[PDB]
Parts: sequence; structure tokens; C-alpha cells
Amino acid sequence: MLNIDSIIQRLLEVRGSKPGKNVQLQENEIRGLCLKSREIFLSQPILLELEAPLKICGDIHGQYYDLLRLFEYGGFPPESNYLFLGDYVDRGKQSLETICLLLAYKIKYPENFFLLRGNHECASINRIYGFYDECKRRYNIKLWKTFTDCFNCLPIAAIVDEKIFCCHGGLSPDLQSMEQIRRIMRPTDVPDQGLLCDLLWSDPDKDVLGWGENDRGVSFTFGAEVVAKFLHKHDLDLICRAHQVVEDGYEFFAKRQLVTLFSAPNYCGEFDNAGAMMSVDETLMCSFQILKPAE
Amino acid sequence: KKVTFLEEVTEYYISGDEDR
Ligand SMILES: [Mn+2]
Repeated sequence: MLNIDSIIQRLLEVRGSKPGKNVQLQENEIRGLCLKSREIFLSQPILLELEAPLKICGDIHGQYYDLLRLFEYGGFPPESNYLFLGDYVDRGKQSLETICLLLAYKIKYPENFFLLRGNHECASINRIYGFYDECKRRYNIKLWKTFTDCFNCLPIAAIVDEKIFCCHGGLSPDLQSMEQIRRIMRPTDVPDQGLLCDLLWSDPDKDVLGWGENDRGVSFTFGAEVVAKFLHKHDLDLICRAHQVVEDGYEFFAKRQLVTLFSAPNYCGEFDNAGAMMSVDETLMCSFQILKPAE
Repeated sequence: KKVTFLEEVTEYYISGDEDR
């Protein structure tokens, strides 16, 4: 049984502290977040049907204090509805606090707060790129395994007011009907190839005509005409995805038919990128707020 | 309903995000 209010209070009380300060939840509280959120994820569709207004964010990658700033600008749940597009952990310094606050908000406000799966919400990936090490250092391996069980149940895509298709990575040459996404059974790992892999790993590319091999070595690239055909076939207006660092935190593709959102400013302390958050109002007017890193 | 975009972007500066 969770005391979700106590948990959220402790996660938020480090606001304003010298950045890097940890929240020390009890192991059983974190396990509790994983178990309860898994129940909620499985009870909701794997392809979410959402209504505007809401705010949409891309990659967070453990940048907890930047996540807190996103909520300060966007409004703390449930003042605003949120959809996150995946990649909550790895690379950054505070993945545990990041995923714990996100799961806590999912549990407290399950119809106002939504999380999609990113390619880092995958044991084979986050074992390597930081999350496993963080779990091992602060708790133990068993807790990392508990997170994996939770991540294996995250929904994969969302459609906002029947017009905006959202997922972490991108399109798939295997995808002919949304029903194919709906028939993916959870829990599941991410496969090395196939529909679910593509939805989490693929990228748009201005220099490809049709589909191409992705330079990453996983999945595909797709061109602007692929986007156009997808939108026309499914009566959609916009693809909203994440999965690529972009200078200004958001970047359009194919004459604004696709947008990439990335919400982790100065990613890895390497990229000097802004993080962006997209607001969608009830009329589906989209606007951007961007967090620019400064000295 | 139709997706549209506001041209005005709201920008914020986050101090300390360089050299965390
Ligand atoms: Mn990604």
C-alpha cells in the first residue's frame, strides 16, 4: 500500500537545493511505485487516446532538476496534463529521482498524466548506460530488476484528439494499422527488430527516399514522403516524437508534418542544446517553451 | 479540428546547466 502523498512531498522538497542532492526513498517505497504503476499501465491501453489540452515533453535522461524546472514552467500536476515520450533514465545524474517522481505522478493522477516507453526503458540498454549502476550503488540489483518489470509494461504510443500521433522513435515499414500496436501484448521486452523496435528506435532523415538503414545500427530511417503517406492514410495532422538531440529542443521535419522534441538541456554536458516542451491547446494549436542552458 | 502552430516561442535561460 502506497502513501503516494508522502513520496511526492519528499521528491519535491529538494527543489532549490544545491543541484545534485538526492532523495532517499525507502527501497520498499520504490518497489511499491513500480508494482502499482505496472498495474495502472496494464489497465490502460497500449495505444493511448488522449484529449488536449496537454503538455508534451521528450527525453529527460535522469536530469531531475531540469524536470523540476519543466514542471515549474508548465505547472505541477494536475494543474496541467502531461505526456512524456520516453527515455527517463540513463546518462544523467539522477535517474532514480526522475523515474520515481514520474511514476508517483502516474499513480496519483492516472488520467491526467501519461508516460510512453523510450528505447532506454529497456534492460539491455539501461544496464549499460547508467541506470543499472545507479540502482546498484544506491539500492541493489533486485530493485533494478523490479524497474525492468515495470518498464516492460509501458504504453508505446498515443494519439491526441485523433490528429497527433506520438511515440518515442518513429514510424515502421511494418505498420499498416494502429490495430497492430493494440495487439502487442505486455509485459514485453523490446525486440532487436520489428514493429516495436521501430516505434522506439527509428529516425526521420532528409536525405533518404523511402526507408533506409539507420546509421545507429538499429532499425531504420524514413523520408518526408513516408511521413506524408502515413498522415494521409491515418487522417492525422502531425507526428510528435523524441529520440534525437536537437539544438533548440524542438525541430520540424517534412514541412511541419513531424516534430522532434527533446527535453534535456545541455544533454550529457556535451551538446549545449535547449530542452523544449510543447503545449497543445484545446483547438490543437501547438506552442513551444524552451529551456536554454546557461553558465 | 486542425493542428496549427504559434510562431512565438517562449524562451527561458537555466543558469548552472553548463558545467553541472
Ligand atoms: Mn531514445
